[PDB]
Amino acid sequence: DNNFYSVEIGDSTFTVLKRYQNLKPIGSGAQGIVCAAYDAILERNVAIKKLSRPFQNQTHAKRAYRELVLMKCVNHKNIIGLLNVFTPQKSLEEFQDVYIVMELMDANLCQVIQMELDHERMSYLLYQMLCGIKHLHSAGIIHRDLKPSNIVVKSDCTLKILDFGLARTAGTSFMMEPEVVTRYYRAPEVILGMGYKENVDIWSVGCIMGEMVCHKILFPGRDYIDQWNKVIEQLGTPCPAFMKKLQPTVRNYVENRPKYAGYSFEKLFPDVLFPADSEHNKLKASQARDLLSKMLVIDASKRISVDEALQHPYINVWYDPSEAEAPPPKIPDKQLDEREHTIEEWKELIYKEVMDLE
Amino acid sequence: PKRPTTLNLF
Ligand SMILES: CCCCN(Cc1ccc(-c2ccccc2-c2nn[nH]n2)cc1)c1nc(C)cc(C)n1
Repeated sequence: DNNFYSVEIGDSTFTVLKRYQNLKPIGSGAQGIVCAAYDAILERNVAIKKLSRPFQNQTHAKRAYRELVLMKCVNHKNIIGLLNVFTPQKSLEEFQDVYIVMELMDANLCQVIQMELDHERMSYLLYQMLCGIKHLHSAGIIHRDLKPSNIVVKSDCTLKILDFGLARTAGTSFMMEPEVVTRYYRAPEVILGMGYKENVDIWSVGCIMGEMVCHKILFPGRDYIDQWNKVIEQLGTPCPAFMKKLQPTVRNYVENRPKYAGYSFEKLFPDVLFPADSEHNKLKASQARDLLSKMLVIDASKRISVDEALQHPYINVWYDPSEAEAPPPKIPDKQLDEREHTIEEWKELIYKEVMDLE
Repeated sequence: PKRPTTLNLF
């Protein structure tokens, strides 16, 4: 009975500080079990995430470390706030788990996808979402796992991005356990194994906004490969200038696919599905559809960027330099340490981080 | 156009 008690959260066993009370699970993901909680010292509910297996491998390790570093160095009104982080193990030798405590919002975008919105709320939610992503991109940091359950909102219409384990700098798209990223939101470049730059996130934004308008997942898709069938059936078979960029092995498969003309953005997104129109020229379904048509673009070199997305008539009515141009986050260099160390050496960096972060 | 301050999530 020291400073931590434990509890049976569903299937796992959270061993946590006494200031955290009530627990109750709320999210079981590919990178951690998260619970709601009441923090007596702070007197407001909080969210606790046990990093599920931080060391069964170099891949989980660097993902854990990155979440840690990032949750500490990247602050913005649209980025989940890091409240506390600790471990109930007493020595680097005993060291085994990591607990991340952060802000608890009211709901998921999955929840927002289940309601009718008006042009102000929809336009505004996207703007906040783009301001958060823009903050990451200003540091060259790409999210890579943007989806409806990683975007959270409060009852006062505020939004924060969350989850940075998969976050990292541009380059090759070859990731381990790609099963970690939900497929309905994988960008063409992630699917076909091409390279990826910051606007790979904008394709997710597009998938998401599309789901908000339609309420049904945009590119369903029964498996990793069928995901591609779904995109081209809706968007059209890409041009030859883009096939020429594919890896020899992949390019050949892509060229043997059936040819699709794709559908127009108004068959794809008829007005009825967009918020009711008023007499305004910005917050109009056509401006919103125009923005979609600039994100749901396969060839990523013709896709819109986060800056052009904040400039767009449909989003721009809320533009405020303080949010959209906030000075960039700065990271110590620990991330610049994108080097591969051994499971042990990882245990080392992690333990440190946790200690000097508690 | 003022920023919305409420969202019925219920
Ligand atoms: C529609 C297409 C589905 C195919 N597909 C994608 C894919 C893309 C690139 C390569 C590749 C090949 C040769 C040299 C390098 C790389 C490479 N990888 N990352 N960068 N370059 C291998 C597979 C795929 N991926 C996964 C993960 C599970 C399945 C079932 N299919």
